[PDB]
Amino acid sequence: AVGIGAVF
Amino acid sequence: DVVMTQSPLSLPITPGQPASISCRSSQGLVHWDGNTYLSWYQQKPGQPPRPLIYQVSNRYSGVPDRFSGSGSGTDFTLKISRVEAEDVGVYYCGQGAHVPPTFGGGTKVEIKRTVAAPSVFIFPPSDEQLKSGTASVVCLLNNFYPREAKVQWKVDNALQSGNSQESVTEQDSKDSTYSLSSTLTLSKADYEKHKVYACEVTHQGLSSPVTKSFNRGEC
Amino acid sequence: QVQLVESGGGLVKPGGSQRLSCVVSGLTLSTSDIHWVRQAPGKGLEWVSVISTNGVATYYAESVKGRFTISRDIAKNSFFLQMNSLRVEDTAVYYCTDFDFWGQGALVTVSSASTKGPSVFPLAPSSKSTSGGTAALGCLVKDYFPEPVTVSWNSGALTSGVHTFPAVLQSSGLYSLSSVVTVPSSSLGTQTYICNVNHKPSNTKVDKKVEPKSCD
Repeated sequence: AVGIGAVF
Repeated sequence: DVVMTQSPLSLPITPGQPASISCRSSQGLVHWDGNTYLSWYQQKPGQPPRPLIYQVSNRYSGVPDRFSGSGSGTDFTLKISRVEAEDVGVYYCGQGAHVPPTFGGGTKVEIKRTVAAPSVFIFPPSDEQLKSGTASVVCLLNNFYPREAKVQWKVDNALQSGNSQESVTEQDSKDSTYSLSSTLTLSKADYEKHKVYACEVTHQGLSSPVTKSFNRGEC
Repeated sequence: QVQLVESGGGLVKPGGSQRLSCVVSGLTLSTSDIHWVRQAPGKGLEWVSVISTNGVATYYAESVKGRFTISRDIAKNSFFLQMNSLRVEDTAVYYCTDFDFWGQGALVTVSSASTKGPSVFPLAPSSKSTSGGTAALGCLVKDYFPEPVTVSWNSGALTSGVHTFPAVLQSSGLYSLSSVVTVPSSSLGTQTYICNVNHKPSNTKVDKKVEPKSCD
């Protein structure tokens, strides 16, 4: 997604 | 959690005029991947949020160029260079850099237009409902502006209290008007006890109140 | 195109369970985490949960930890929110989203009240519902629970001039709403007007012909 960063 | 503070809460605006919405975060919004994840959304009644802006200043595809995003650090702004009537709705900022993702509280964009008096209509209870055992009288105020309107129910010319309920539509996306439904609820016995049923409407667009009425059992 | 199709919403007792599903088509699931975000009636947006592209990392809002579980079946491109021990404050429209794209939403209502289907009554155009060369007509959808009902006119062919009002909660604890339309009064008698009412929670579908009346 471009609106939110990846979660870890 | 990142607190997102949006300002103003309400933004009435005439089409053709500019609008500016502020969003302030309690922390920086730079993700490990290097991007700044601040988004803006538009939401119309009964619809999911429509993403307008991602990463501070980038428009999602098809979003008109009258929408623009700017800012940095903890301070961000959505601007509508010239508002259109179709822009009515609630706007949200949101951050996507830190878990949990959080959103501002919303800004309600309301469209200003010329005064428009309601058209008033009244509906007796249907025969089917009367067979059912209750009576609902419906008064409709159609396509008016501004939103403030007063409806009074009169039964045999006696003012009613506590036996009616109102509902107002959201502002129309094309003509920026409101409509209002008022229902007076009586037992069928009480309904048959009386003759004249009247809905009296006051509104800025009416130089004098407008009453619509009918006689039960009559034409 | 991208579509996130949700299902599983409805009425639940406090302490009960619901399972929401989200079927994703057109979105590259290897590069977008899938989230659930909810919105209580009249309120703002609150993030609920996330599952990572790698299918292992999950996170939850504090208010639902221990009660909600997010999962997926990647082979069917499907994502799920299992909602246990539900509370009245969990009542909301729930969206599956990757933040770029949003599902249509699924309303979950948590209440001690019971399902009740509506009665549908005509609001017939008459002299007292005429103004100039235009007439108003409609349908009254009375005494139902829970939300929502949908109303269309002429199977969706009639949209111009339609106003479907927000439901009001009556003192009985049941909802009631009206849907109206204004039309040229010269069309009454040749144009047929039918309101199509659906209350899915109670399996109620009604198509009511609204006929003009010279006298009521």
